Amino acid sequence: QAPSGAAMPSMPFLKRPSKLDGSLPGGEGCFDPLGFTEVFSLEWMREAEVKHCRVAMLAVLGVIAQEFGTLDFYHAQSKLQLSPDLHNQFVQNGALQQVLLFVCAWEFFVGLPALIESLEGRREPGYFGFDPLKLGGTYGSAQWKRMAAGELRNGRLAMIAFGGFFHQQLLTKQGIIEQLTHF
Amino acid sequence: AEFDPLQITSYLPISWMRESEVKHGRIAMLAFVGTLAQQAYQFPWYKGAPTTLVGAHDHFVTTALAQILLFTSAFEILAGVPAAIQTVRGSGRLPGYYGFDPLGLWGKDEASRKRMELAEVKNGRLAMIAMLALWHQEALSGGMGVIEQLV
Amino acid sequence: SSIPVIMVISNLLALAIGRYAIQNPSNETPIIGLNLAQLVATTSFGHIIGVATILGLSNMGII
Amino acid sequence: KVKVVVDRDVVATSFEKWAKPGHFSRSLAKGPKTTTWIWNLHADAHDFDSHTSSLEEVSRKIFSAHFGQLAIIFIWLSGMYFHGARFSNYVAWLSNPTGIKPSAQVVWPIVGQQILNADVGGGIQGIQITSGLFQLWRASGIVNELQLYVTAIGGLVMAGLMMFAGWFHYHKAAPKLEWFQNVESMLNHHLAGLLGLGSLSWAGHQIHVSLPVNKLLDAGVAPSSIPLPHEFILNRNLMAELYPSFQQGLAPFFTLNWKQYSDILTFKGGLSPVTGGLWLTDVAHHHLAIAVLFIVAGHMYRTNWGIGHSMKQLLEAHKGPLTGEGHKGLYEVLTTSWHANLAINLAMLGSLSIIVAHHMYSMPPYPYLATDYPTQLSLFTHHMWIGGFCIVGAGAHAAIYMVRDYSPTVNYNNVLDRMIRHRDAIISHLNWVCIFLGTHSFGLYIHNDTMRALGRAQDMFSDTAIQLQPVLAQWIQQIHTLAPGNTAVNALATASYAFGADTVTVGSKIAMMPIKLGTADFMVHHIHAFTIHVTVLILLKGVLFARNSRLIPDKANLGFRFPCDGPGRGGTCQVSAWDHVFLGLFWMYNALSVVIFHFSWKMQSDVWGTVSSNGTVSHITGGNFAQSAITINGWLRDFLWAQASQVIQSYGSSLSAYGLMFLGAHFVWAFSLMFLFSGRGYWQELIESIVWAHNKLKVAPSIAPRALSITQGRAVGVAHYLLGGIATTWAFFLARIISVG
Amino acid sequence: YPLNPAVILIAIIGWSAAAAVPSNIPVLGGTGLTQAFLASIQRLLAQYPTGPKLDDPFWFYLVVYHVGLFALLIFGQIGYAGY
Amino acid sequence: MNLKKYLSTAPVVATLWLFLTAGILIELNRFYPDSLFY
Ligand code: CLA
Ligand code: CLA
Ligand code: CLA
Ligand code: CLA
Ligand SMILES: CC1=C(C/C=C(\C)CCC[C@H](C)CCC[C@H](C)CCCC(C)C)C(=O)c2ccccc2C1=O
Ligand code: SF4
Repeated sequence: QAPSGAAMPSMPFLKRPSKLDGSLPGGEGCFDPLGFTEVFSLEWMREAEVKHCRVAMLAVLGVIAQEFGTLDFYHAQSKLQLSPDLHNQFVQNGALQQVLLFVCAWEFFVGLPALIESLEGRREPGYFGFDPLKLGGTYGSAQWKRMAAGELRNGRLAMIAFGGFFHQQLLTKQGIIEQLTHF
Repeated sequence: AEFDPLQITSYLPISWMRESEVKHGRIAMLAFVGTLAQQAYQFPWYKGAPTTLVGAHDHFVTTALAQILLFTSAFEILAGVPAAIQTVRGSGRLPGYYGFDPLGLWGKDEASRKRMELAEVKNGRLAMIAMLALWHQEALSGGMGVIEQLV
Repeated sequence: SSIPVIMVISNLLALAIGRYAIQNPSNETPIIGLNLAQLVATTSFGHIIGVATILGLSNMGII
Repeated sequence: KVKVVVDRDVVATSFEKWAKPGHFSRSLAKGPKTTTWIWNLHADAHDFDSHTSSLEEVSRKIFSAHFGQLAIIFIWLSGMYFHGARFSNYVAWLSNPTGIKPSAQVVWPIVGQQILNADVGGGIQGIQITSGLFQLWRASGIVNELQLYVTAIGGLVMAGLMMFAGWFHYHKAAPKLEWFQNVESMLNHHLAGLLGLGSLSWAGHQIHVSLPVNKLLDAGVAPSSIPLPHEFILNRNLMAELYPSFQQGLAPFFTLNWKQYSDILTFKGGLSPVTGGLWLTDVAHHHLAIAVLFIVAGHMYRTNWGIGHSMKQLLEAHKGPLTGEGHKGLYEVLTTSWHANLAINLAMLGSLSIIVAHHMYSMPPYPYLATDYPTQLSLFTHHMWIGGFCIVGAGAHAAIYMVRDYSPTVNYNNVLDRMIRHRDAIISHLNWVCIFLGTHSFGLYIHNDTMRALGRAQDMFSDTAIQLQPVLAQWIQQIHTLAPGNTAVNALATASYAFGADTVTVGSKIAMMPIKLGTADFMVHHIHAFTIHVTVLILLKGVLFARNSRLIPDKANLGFRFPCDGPGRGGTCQVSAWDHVFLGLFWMYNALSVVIFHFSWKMQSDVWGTVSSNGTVSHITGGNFAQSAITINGWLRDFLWAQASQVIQSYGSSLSAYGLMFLGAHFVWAFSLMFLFSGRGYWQELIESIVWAHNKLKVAPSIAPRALSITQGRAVGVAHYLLGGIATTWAFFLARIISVG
Repeated sequence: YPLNPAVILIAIIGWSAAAAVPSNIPVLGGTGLTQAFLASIQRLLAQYPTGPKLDDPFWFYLVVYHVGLFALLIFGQIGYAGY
Repeated sequence: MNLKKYLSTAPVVATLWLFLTAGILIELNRFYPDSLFY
């Protein structure tokens, strides 16, 4: 039966959001049931999603990499990477103090100018034109869209995955790899 | 409406009511075969469960039904709420339609579809009546099973 | 035993009161002759009257 | 009939108008040529019915501005919870409520201000708080900083949601005028939905969280050892141990066997001997009974289903032979004027704040509130001031209604019209009553000062000479003392120990005891009657003569707020309704100052203090009220002079901020007199000479300096007078009571 | 205004009969309000010079009677005058 | 550009400049406390 006009591909019973037309790389579904895009800037939301994607992806890989092996001079007492115990240690070491400085530097001198450009409509959200190896191709190609769609799908998975990582480690008090091996 | 002596359709819109009836029916239909299933067969994970509508509920309230509530509530918040609000406001969606038909069991044309649509509701209503009866019977038989009810 | 009896009477009286009390009754209902909105209104009044009477007689050691 | 109808995307979200100061006004949008413009921008910013003639556009601004107010309240509440969580001795205070001083403000070490970090106990140094937050949080069952943190975060999320909703209902989905005019619907929802379900859901918290947590705290269980609130909900056996009725569950509710909940829902009256607070089983039952009342009350008004009352029909029905057309028109008045509604709503909310002040000291609702004298004094005083300001506001908006919104067509031979038609009779009689009350109330003090000064103590109005016993108040105290088991058969104890019966102590400190009324109490009550009648005279005169008098027959044309109609007709300074509000503020300040002084002294003299092992009551000021409070000299000497000792000796102590604020507040008060006693003509001429000097050095501004408007001079004057006067008392009170209490 | 002083005749008998219902027990007796109030004046006019104290329940029987009588007679005026 | 015009309005620039000024004076008294002379 379906609704009268254009229906949301991801949820065929709900009407398609006005702004989400299915054209965006990782937005074929036009998935916005709660209707955030109806009230909020899409360029803002897209910048946030892609930012969260990239932070989450590094963080999920970071946990796995740090679990397998940590550096010697960083005397890591906790084997739980998403514990308060470990976080607190590398705040006191000044390791997280250092990366906070350059993250804050990036966000103020790059991220905030980049966001403002996107709100004015002079930048695609997430674009810093960073492709040294050219594993995307020309900016706006079918290859670029496949990688852009790939970035979000990998990022969205990492975002959720990091939820699983943190919460499971908080109950079990075991490593993510340690949990997989032992039940 | 054909049978509406109280004239509830005069106060709440039929689209909303027919969403509720079909929603209730689908819950009642899974609940009826669910009660026969759990009273017949038990999973290896639980083993020592009551297998009684009241007892099984009270047993699985903190764990299994809490998880069911969480993911059932999730669906209602994301799909159920915008669906129900869009129907009454006038989206043109049939009440009950969540576009769930992996197979081709609905039918073709209109006659066969509306028969299958009527079939769902009347199967829903009978399962709805059934589930009320099973609680009354289990309550006033000293916690007797649905199959154990037949002497 | 006395609780259901008083409650049915209080609901039936509120229903009878309702036919005269409510401005423009329905008279398009088989037996009661009130619409659903008015039935809920009268039964609501019958509940308040019923609960209050029951608690009145319970406090006086009559039921 | 009752329907949701909104306009969509009605106002674009742009910073354009932020960069255009005074965009909202046709007069201001052109920008400044003089400094008067800068003041006008601020004075007019929220006068929405001056910006536009559209009632719809006014209504939509109001609704959205209201969300702004709730957002700010949520930031403030969140702040209070976060300061509790992060910078307080609350957790330590739970383990020693009588010994530890509540503190939730820590100052930074800079320029020696860390002296203000007082030795409050509970392993912190900070400012002692008097807001009663700890007593509130203890009553709510909060035992740890996580619960306070999560409430603070919750508060910020509610602040965010209020901001979104304010933005949303102005810019995206603005309701139409006909939405706002659904007064019947609004009242059903606010009665049943806001107050009814608020009280029902709060009663829920009390029965499930407050009751079990406080029962275990009162038994002396360590707050860390108390089960978390959800354990009382999950494990019913835990709850059944504390309140056995929880064995029977909800079966006794649906079956009307309500006596089974006698453990959780009580009518004990009086106070906990442990905490000196109201029994939480009384409070839970109160909130259940109120909830039902409000849910039932909110079924009164007709909406979409025929049943219910037309408020129009109700008003028009209440017509008698002495009052013409009666309440005809008032439905139209109250559905077409925001100011009319704000007038009523401020009168009642203000009057409510005052009732709250009286009820909260006398029936101390929170555990360890009664014997936290700083909190008791602070809460009474605070809620008195908020009440006073609101009542004067009611006068302002009643008068704004009369100037801007009143029509003779709507109000034709109705109670409002008929009041205007005998304003001379009303104001002449109230004037008379003010002179009668003033002479026979204040005159008794002056008589007494004179007789005492002349060595004629036997000629005084006093308990030991010419007695003025408040026999009616004394008689009512007796009736309320005799109530339990008699006219309140199921009440175990008095509503309040203020009326009679026992002295409640927590440790050695008096929570509450009978407040005996004598000649001093009779006299000060007639001062209160006096100061309230005069305030009413000023504000009511403002309303009834807002539109015209024999002096100014066209006053409505000059508006609500205007300085005068010139020096002619003998001089017409301060004829405007606004100027009546201005004068009303001073009298409200006068009236309420005497109320909070009456409170402070009476409580210190006759209520608050210590009870020894022998069981002899020693009050803070040792019963000096009865013989000292019957002369002005006694108020000057035994109250102001004697009790100011703490604030003026505060330098070099943790209370030194009160000493500084005491002087600072005196300064601001005195500074106010410059504005109140002078006129802008002097100031504009002075500025001319100063402007000359700037012109000489080629540094005169293009925005020409102006003296404040005549009205702004008055506004600045009364604002500094009130700020200075109130802040002086604040510093006096807090220094006094934190020291001796 | 029709007046009709017979409003006062109904106001007395109407309130007095309604107030003469038997109550529970305390600071009243169980007889009623009127039976207590008419008993209170009997033992007070017996000592005609020396009036009542604040402790005496006569003052309560006075107020609750009169605040009930004034209520019943004021609502008596509106009824007869405005049918 | 309109937001920057707003941030250039008298009360915003006064607030920010006096905040900065207060910060400098506060921080000077934090690091050089009790300076009664040069
Ligand atoms: C974490 C931040 C984040 C943000 C800012 C976005 C933002 C966006 N998403 Mg993405 N998305 C995310 C995470 C996020 N997403 C994750 C983890 C997944 C995997 C499920 C997706 C899967 C997804 C799909 C398939 C699509 C989008 C699309 C979009 C765009 C339009 C919809 C929208 O406005 O969402 C706004 C989202 C937020 C403001 C974040 C959610 C905030 C809520 C309040 C969090 C808590 C809710 C609740 C408690 C969750 C649990 C409930 C229950 C299920 C247990 C917008 C740019 C659409 C698009 O056009 O892509 C280009 C689209 O088709 N998203
Ligand atoms: C988030 C971005 C945003 C933007 C860009 C706009 C933009 C606009 N708003 Mg909207 N609005 C918003 C959010 C926003 N609004 C929110 C969150 C609300 C709910 C409060 C509203 C409710 C609203 C109303 C009711 C009105 C507008 C109006 C307007 C227009 C004029 C605003 C102006 O001059 O304000 C500049 C004003 C300020 C920056 C002052 C804001 C004061 C805030 C709210 C409170 C301050 C806190 C506290 C009192 C501070 C005390 C500090 C101490 C020193 C004393 C402009 C198109 C007005 C209009 O006329 O449109 C046609 C109008 O009447 N808005
Ligand atoms: C149950 C229905 C309901 C409730 C709870 C309210 C509550 C409120 N309305 Mg009213 N309103 C209603 C129906 C309701 N309204 C209807 C039908 C109309 C049209 C006839 C109006 C028209 C109206 C106007 C024109 C105005 C209000 C305003 C208000 C606020 C008054 C100030 C106050 O007391 O803050 C108390 C604050 C709180 C209790 C905290 C915030 C509560 C939020 C809004 C949610 C509450 C309801 C929600 C269902 C709670 C969920 C519970 C959760 C456990 C699931 C208050 C929040 C005034 C206002 O301030 O608007 C912003 C205002 O100007 N209302
Ligand atoms: C101590 C300061 C002071 C005093 C004594 C007064 C006195 C009065 N004010 Mg004023 N008022 C004051 C400060 C004061 N005000 C200030 C600072 C403001 C600016 C905000 C005002 C603004 C103001 C307004 C707007 C109004 C008043 C009104 C009143 C009158 C109230 C009625 C009344 O009680 O009259 C009786 C007189 C007194 C209580 C004063 C002393 C009485 C003595 C003790 C008894 C009589 C003595 C005897 C006759 C003397 C004979 C001696 C002689 C032979 C030598 C009263 C005359 C109101 C009014 O006029 O009401 C009708 C009124 O509307 N005042
Ligand atoms: C003192 C006085 C004045 C003079 C006061 C004036 C003109 C107000 C003074 C303005 C103050 C000082 C603010 C101006 C400051 C500028 C905005 C510059 C700020 C600079 C930095 C702090 C940002 C009147 O104009 C007046 C009018 C009517 C009755 C009584 C009086 C009255 O008593
Ligand atoms: S003194 Fe001032 S207020 Fe009075 S008439 Fe003259 S201008 Fe008007």
